[PDB]
Amino acid sequence: PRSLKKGPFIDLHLLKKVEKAVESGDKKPLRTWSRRSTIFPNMIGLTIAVHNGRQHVPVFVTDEMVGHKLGEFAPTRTYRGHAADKK
Amino acid sequence: RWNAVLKLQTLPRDSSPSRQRNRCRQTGRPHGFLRKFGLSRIKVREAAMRGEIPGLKKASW
Amino acid sequence: KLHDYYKDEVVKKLMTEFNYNSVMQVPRVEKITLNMGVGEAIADKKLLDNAAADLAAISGQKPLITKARKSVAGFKIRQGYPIGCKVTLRGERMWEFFERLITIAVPRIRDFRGLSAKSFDGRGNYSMGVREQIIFPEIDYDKVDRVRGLDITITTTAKSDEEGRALLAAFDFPFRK
Amino acid sequence: ARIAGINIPDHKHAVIALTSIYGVGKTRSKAILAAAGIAEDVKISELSEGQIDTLRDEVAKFVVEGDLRREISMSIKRLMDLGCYRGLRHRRGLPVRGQRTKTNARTRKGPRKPI
RNA sequence: CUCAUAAAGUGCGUCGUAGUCCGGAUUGGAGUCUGCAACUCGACUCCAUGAAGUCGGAAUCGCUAGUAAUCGUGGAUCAGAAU
Repeated sequence: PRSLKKGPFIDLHLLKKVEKAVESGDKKPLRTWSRRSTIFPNMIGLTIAVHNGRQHVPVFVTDEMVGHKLGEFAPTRTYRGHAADKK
Repeated sequence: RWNAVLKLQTLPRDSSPSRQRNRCRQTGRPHGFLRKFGLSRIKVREAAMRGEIPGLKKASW
Repeated sequence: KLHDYYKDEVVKKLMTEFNYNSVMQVPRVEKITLNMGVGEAIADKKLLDNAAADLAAISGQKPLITKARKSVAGFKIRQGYPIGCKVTLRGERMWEFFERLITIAVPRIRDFRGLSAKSFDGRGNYSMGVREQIIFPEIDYDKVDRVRGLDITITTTAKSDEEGRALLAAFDFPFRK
Repeated sequence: ARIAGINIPDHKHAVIALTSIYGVGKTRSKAILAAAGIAEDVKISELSEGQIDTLRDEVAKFVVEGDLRREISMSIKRLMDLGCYRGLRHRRGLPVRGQRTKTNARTRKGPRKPI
């Protein structure tokens, strides 16, 4: 089972500006380094780029995604899928 | 954050000087600040209990 | 009527463009087994009455009650209990009930879909799925208590998934992808 | 009478009777009877053939039965095939611990159970 | 000035004995609120689901009058788990 208590973690360097863009809708894709942060409402609809360690991948946050960390949608390793890699 | 705290910039954008807001000095929270101390409701309490705030004391019943 | 053209006309056509073989094997006669929906559980001593009293209106003759072979196994089964009740026979009858079944009354239910999922996978015995409320041109609208919903099967000796269902969509519609 | 997919509400009011449907409830029970113009204090055995007809066609346009249950199964299958703990929670056939559950865990499980 | 509507009560109408318009567990979906921030650790609202339970094996506990029993309400602690 996961863990939270009552201190959900949201890096302030990826929670304050994300609120800025909320001035009038949303803003084009952003880029954050700390994937430790957790996804929440406000971040919905926006496109945040997580750092896999090599580059920043565009992760379109959705209501269904709310709760999970940004790192969960940013795979570290890279497996080709040696085959027809269909579906 | 570092980008939102553009308040530090004395000269406001196209908006008149009225654009300048507040922002907490410790946490940097614009929600609920206390002009007198310039600190937010969350920092004023933490700073209060620590006793770092002079003259300030917890009200009793 | 519209049942003869199938098997003399529309059996060679469906064996020329995508087959290249002989004239038989695709598709014969042989009886078609019509099963019943498990009567057990539902209720107690009865329902066997509202049975064979509905399966005697759509076709001829009555169902026969038959027990199993007296041989106890690793299951709760006593000696002398009626289980099964199956009766299937043919000759030339199983031909008309593939006309008045899929032409009228459908479309004419109340909320029919149209798109069906891949029933079978590696055989012939297709499958099905119907609901309890059905509107038939051979059943009264107000006088029948307790609606009955029975499946529909078809026995075939095919070898490949394709080269099949290409004869089903030759009369029994619909079937979208 | 029969309305949607397999449902036989008998000897009850038009409202409570329809409440036995997986899809519609009290809120939907009132609105439907008001749109079709049917008395809510009338038993299902007192409803005419014309009233039930207008009741079936309208209540027809809705979501219910298997097709919906498969959507649920698929929803649980998608996060199950992925590396999501929630999906593993649905199985709960996974390790509850901190030692290995794969092997050497009979001290808590007991005699080996069939696969 | 507000929290307030007191509840049971009264008048009228509705429901039939079946696990039921009994009983609400559990679970799915959506949302509100407090809080910097509630995925193991919230409360609450709506929809859907709706289990066990049809009154209980050996012992044992509370009371003599507006009290028992029963019903609802406000308060202290306090941003918020008091049945």
